[PDB]
Amino acid sequence: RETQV
Amino acid sequence: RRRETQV
Amino acid sequence: SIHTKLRKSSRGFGFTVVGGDEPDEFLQIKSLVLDGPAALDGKMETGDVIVSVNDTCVLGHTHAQVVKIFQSIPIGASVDLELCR
Amino acid sequence: SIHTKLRKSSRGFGFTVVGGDEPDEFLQIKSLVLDGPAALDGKMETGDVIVSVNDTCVLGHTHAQVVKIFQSIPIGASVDLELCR
Repeated sequence: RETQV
Repeated sequence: RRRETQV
Repeated sequence: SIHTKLRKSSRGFGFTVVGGDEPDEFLQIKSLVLDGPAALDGKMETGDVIVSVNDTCVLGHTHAQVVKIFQSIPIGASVDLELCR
Repeated sequence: SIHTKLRKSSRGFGFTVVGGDEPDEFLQIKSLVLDGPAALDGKMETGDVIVSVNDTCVLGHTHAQVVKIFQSIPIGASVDLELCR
């Protein structure tokens, strides 16, 4: 679950 | 109803 | 962001909390007590999420830890709350 | 509790987020991107919990719901964030 925005 | 604690 | 300060009475701060059943879930104000400090103060409201207590971030603490820090406040001492709604 | 404002670039805001499993779980900052908006602003830190984005509280929102809020900001526009340490 690590999303780069 | 989930746990509800008064403080 | 809502900021208040409540004085600790023998009857408590005048509010109930829910949530924090696991370290990943945040806590919320479930109810306000009639003629209690939270209610005469009028800034907190049901569904408000508790962000910090006396400058300590409580997002990540269990329902049990948070109750402990609230009951750990001596009668007459006050608490600084930061809530999100 | 910390308050920053970041400008949206084609390359994003310069930070990554973890958490937001269920709608009663909270989201956190995992990493800051080298010389991206967030890192250059110098206020955000890894581990910081996201409380709100532009006046609106995200604590009751899922991980995709909050990612959709950041991705739906046009380039050049800026978001206001409140985070807690």
